[PDB]
Amino acid sequence: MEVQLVESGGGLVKPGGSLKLSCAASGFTFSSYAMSWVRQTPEKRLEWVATISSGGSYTYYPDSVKGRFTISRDNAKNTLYLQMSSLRSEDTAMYYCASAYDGSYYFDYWGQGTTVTVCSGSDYEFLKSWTVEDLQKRLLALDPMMEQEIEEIRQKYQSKRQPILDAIEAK
Amino acid sequence: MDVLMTQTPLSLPVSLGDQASISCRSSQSIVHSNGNTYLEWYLQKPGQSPKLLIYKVSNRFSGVPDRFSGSGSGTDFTLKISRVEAEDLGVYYCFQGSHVPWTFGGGTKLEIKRGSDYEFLKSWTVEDLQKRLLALDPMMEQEIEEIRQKYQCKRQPILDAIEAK
Repeated sequence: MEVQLVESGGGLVKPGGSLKLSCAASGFTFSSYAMSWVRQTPEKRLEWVATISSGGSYTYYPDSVKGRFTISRDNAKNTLYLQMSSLRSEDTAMYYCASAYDGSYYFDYWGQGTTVTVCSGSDYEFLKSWTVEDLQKRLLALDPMMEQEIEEIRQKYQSKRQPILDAIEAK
Repeated sequence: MDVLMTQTPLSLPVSLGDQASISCRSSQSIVHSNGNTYLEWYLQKPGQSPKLLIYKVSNRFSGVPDRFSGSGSGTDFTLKISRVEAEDLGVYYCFQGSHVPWTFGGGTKLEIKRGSDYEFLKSWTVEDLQKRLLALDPMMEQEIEEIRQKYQCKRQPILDAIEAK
């Protein structure tokens, strides 16, 4: 089997909230390698998040998450975990699980990533004074709001695709 | 004090077959306590996960073609591609793993110079044209999912206030 890393557990979280990520490893001897988490912010900046030794005795964190995030592993289930707590707006990112080759290089295989979205705490305070009809109205005007912007992305990429398709046809 | 990894240029417009060189400068020396320099280069295609290309400054990862060359010492490091192929287009990141916190550079995007026309495609092989077409879907799916997540930040506070009132 080829190496596979599958992250899960991402989703929507309120400021100060908590969330635990998992990474299911297959296709290699999980217990023989150090493992890490790396996140990519919406600006596409890559940030190392945490690393754990092959047997779990040694952990490493940058100060941005230390005391808030915990990396752990279960070598019998071939699973890596990231416990996130006291979450901040700056923690919104796609979170990647990656294996190491200890002593040689840091991130030699990466998973597909799982998205963690920390909402803004300002909304919760704002709509606390809103009526039920006014609340339910905005909720309804949101689904066509979304499906419109999703269609505009499809059209944009349909236009990007045509010149490539046309070039292939002109061969 | 953290080491900052600074990449130059931020955007590298090239044509297929061009030579390319990307700079990575560290704000401090990055020699690990064990004497090795853990300078790594990663390549990411938009909407996809990064992949290791070069480790310990100049060593090619398994499966990386001969046209990639990494070099440097002290604080100045360079990734060179002798002849750019269509599979090389993407964002290159450097990374230092010598001093905690381990840090990435800001990324350099190797992209085609297109202009306002699409005639540069005429000289591409059909294989390379297919590659370019297929690389568009991961970009699209990521943009759509960013809209999907953005409208979850909009609905959840509303549904919370409804369930609490």
